[PDB]
Amino acid sequence: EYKDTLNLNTTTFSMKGNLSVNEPKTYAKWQEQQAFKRMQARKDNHGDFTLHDGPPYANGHLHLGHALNKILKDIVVKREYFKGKKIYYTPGWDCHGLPIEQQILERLEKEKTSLENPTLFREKCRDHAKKFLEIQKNEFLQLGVLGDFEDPYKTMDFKFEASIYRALVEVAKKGLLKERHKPIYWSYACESALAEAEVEYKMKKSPSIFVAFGLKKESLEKLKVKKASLVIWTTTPWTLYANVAIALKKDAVYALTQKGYLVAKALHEKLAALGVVDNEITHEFNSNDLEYLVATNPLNQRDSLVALGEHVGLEDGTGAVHTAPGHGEEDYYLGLRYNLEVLMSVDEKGCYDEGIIHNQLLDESYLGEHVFKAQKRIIEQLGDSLLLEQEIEHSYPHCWRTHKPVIYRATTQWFILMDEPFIQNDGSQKTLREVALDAIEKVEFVPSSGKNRLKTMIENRPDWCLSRQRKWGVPLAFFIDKRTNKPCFESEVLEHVANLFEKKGCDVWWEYSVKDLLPPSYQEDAKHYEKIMHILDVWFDSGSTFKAVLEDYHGEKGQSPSDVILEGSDQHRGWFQSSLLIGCVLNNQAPFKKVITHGFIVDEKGEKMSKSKGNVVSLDKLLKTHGSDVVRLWVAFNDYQNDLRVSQTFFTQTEQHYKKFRNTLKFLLANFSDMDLKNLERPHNFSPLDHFMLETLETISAGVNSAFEEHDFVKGLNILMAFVTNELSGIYLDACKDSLYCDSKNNEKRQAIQMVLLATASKLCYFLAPILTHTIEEVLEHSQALRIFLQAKDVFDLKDISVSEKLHLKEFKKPENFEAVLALRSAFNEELDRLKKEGVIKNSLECAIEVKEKALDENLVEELLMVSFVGIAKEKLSETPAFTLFKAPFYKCPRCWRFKSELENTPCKRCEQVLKER
Ligand SMILES: C/C(=C\C(=O)OCCCCCCCCC(=O)O)C[C@@H]1OC[C@H](C[C@@H]2O[C@H]2[C@@H](C)[C@H](C)O)[C@@H](O)[C@H]1O
Ligand SMILES: [Zn+2]
Repeated sequence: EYKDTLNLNTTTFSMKGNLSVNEPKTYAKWQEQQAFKRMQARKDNHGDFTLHDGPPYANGHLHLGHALNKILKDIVVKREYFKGKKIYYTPGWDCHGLPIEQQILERLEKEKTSLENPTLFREKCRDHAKKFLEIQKNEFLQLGVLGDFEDPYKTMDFKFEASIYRALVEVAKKGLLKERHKPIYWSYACESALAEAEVEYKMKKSPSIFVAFGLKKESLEKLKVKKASLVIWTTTPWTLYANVAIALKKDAVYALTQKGYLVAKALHEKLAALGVVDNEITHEFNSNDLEYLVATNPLNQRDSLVALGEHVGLEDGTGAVHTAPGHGEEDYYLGLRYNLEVLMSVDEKGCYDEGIIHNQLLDESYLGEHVFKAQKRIIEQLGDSLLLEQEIEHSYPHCWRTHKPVIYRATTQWFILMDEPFIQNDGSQKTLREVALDAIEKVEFVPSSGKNRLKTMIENRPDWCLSRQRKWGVPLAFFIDKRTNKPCFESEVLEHVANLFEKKGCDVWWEYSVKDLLPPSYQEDAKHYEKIMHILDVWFDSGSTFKAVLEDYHGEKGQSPSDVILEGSDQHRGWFQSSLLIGCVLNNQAPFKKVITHGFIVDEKGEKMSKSKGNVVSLDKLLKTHGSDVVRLWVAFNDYQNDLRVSQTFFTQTEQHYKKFRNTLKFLLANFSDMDLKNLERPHNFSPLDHFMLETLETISAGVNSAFEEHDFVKGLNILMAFVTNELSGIYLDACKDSLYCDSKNNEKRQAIQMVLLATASKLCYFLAPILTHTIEEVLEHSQALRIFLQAKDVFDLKDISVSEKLHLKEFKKPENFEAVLALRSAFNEELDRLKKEGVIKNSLECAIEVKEKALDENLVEELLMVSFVGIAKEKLSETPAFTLFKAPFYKCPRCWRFKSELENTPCKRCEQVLKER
C-alpha cells in the first residue's frame, strides 16, 4: 500500500544490453569522432607504450583467430592508455606473396584464362589486397578495437616496398646474403623454391621399397665373394635415376647373407624378419673395407660408388643409403665430398626432362612425366632387384598455399646465412645464429615457455632461402655484373634503386631497362649488368615491419624495439622468427621487448576448425549471436594462452558473467541517481560497514590491477566477480536496501551509502573499461553523477581514482576487522536455513537474536544478519552455542516490511517520520 512512498531509485541504464543494435552505434561514433587520435593527443599523457601489430594477409574476411588476436591487443593497449601513457598502435596488412597471388591464380584458372603481362598481373594482385584490406579494417572495427585504422601500414605502399628493400640492402652490405646451389624445398604446383615457414607437414601414403644393388665383377673379386648386393631402403623411387652412391655407416660391420645380400649387421635380424633378406649370415665386413667399391644401379645399369656417409642411422632402413645429390641436401654434400656427378633432371614443374636421355639415366618413355606419377612404373622396372615393397605413411612437406607435396631440386638460390661471422654494430664478430640466441635471452615471453620454443628453432634452423620465382612481391633487385658474375652491392647503385622504389614502387623493376634503373654514372656500363628477377620470401616482408613502421617513421608510429607484440603461438615458426633474424642483422637485437602468445580457436571437441570438417563458426555469426562485448568478455575470462573452444555452454557462462556485471552496474547507478551532487564536495561519516566495503574495495582493486598487469585477465575478472557477488551483492547491498529505499533522501547514513556505491561504480568502470568498453561508455552516458565524480565526458577520460582522496578519508584510520561478525553471519544463515526448511520461519527479518559474544557491535549484527532485533524475546525458535533465536516481538511494518511496528498494519517509527516529511 506504501510502495509509491519509497524512493524510486531507477536509472535509464537498461538491464538488457541490446548489443546487436547499440554496439555498432558506439563504434561508428568512435570512428566519426576519431577516438584513437583523441587518445594519442591527450594532454596529460605520461610515458609511452608501443604495441607493434603483426600484419594479417589482405586476403579474405576475418576469422575468429583474427578477432581473438585483435581483442587481446585491444585490452593490452587500452590498459596502458588508462594507466596514463601515450599509445602507439598502427595496424598493418601483409599484401604480397602467394597468400594473395594463389587466389588470383585459382580464379584465372577457374575462369579458364591467363595473365602473362607482369604489370597487369601485379595490378590484379594489388587490387585484390586493396579490396580485402578495406573489408578486414571495417570488420576489425566492429570488434570495438581502437588503433590507427585510418592510417594503417601496407607492405604494398611504395614507401614500404622501399623499406623492405633497404632492409635487404643492410643484410647484403653486412655479408650475410649469398648464393647457394643445393637441393631445397621445391613446390612444383607454383614452380617456386620455398623455405620452412611456407611448408606444412602432413601425413601422406608412400611406397617403401628395398632394392638390391649388385656389386660389379671387379668389386666382388676384390671382396673375395661370389655374390654380393647392397640393399638400400627408400621411399622415393623417383630419385633412383639420380643415384651416384650408396652410403654406409663409418666403421660398422655389414653382414653378407647366403643368398648374397649385404646389409648392416645391426639391422639384419629385423630385415630377415621382414623377409627382405635371408637369415643365414656367411661373412662380416667392415665398412671401411667396402668404401670405394662399386655397385650397379638396377634401374639404369649405372655405376654407384660405395661411400661412407656422415651419421648413417641404423634405426630404420638397411644401413646402406641410396644417395642422390640432386634431390637431397645431405646427399649433395656427400657427392661433392667424393667429387661425384650431381644428377638433376627434374624440371620446375616436377617432371623428368631431356637430361634423362642425355645421360641415359631413365628410359625415354618417362620424358615429361611427373615424378610422383612415374613411381609405379619405376617400381615394376626393378624386377628381381626389388626385394620387398610396402606402403607406409609418413609426415611429408606440402606447399602452404597449393597444398601439394613438395620435392627437392638442386637449384641456385639466395640465402641469409646463419653461421657466417659478420661485423656487429659494436665492432665485434659474431654469427647470426649466435646473435639471435643472445637476443632471445633479453626478451620477455608470456608464457615463459615461449622462449625455448623460439630458442630451439633458432638453434636448429638452416640458412634462410630468400628468393622466390613468383611475380607479386618485392624483388631481390640487384644487378649481376656479367664481367665478374657477382652481384653489385655498390652503395650508389643500391640507393638509386631504393629511391625509385620509394617514389614509383617495384613495378619499375619489371618495366624499366637496366640503363634506366642505373645511376647516371653507370649507364655507360649498362651492357655489363643483368637484373635478378627473384622476389623476396613474404616472411622477409613481414619480418621487416619493425624497420618499415617503427624505425622509418622515427617514432611517430612507435619505438623500435616495440614494448609488446602479441600473436598466436604459431608465430614462433613465422613472424617472431623472421622479425628476430632481421632485427638481429640490422640492430643485433630483437625488435621487440616482450612477446605475448595465445592459442587457437577450436571447436567444442578441441579439434581444428576446417571447411572439410564443416565445423567452422564464422565471426559474423558469433558476433550477431552474442554481441561484441560478450565475445570480448569470453576472450578475457578464459585461458587464452591455450586453445579456446567455441561451444554454446561456454558462451552461456560468459553471458551470465556479463549479465551479473551489467545488473550490478544498473543497481549502483539506480541507487545513487537521486543523490544531491553537493555531497561530492563534502566529507561524510561512514559506518563500520561502509568502511569495511571501502577497505575491501581497495584490497580487491590492488588484486585486479596486479592480475591485469601480468595479462592474467582470468585471475583479475575472478577477483572482481567474487567481490561483486559476495561482498558487494551478498553482504553490502542486502544490508543497505532498507536505507536506500525506505530512509529519507536527506538521511546522512543513506548519503554515505550512496558515496560508497559511487566509488564502487567508479572502480568497476575503470577496471572493466579495457574489456567491456562499449558497456562502460554506456554506463557513463546514463549517469551524470558518475561523470561529475570522475570528471569524465566519456569512457576515454577515465583515470584510476584515489577513493581515499575523493571521499576525504583520514589517513591513520585503523581498518575494520569483521572476521568475528562474518562468522556469526555465516552460522546464523546456516541456522536460519534449517528453520526455513522446517517451516518455523520464512526470513531473517522475522527473527530476534541474542548473541552470546557481547563484545560485538549490536547494530552491525542487526545490519549484517538482517534481523529485526538484537536481544532477548519471548518465543524461542532455536539455540546454538553462539546465539539464541526468537520470534521478533513486533508487527511487520506495511511500508518497509521489517518487524519493527508496535501496532498491526501500522508504519514503524522510522517509516512514520519519513511519511510525515515536510
Ligand atoms: C589464433 C590463430 C588462428 C585461429 O585460431 O584461427 C581460427 C579461426 C576459426 C575458424 C577458421 C577459419 C576457416 C577454417 C577453415 O576452413 O580452414 C593464429 C593467429 O591468428 C591471427 C593472426 C594472423 C596474422 O597473419 C599473421 C601474421 C602475424 C603473420 C605475419 O603472418 C596471428 O595472431 C595468428 O598467429
Ligand atoms: Zn517501516
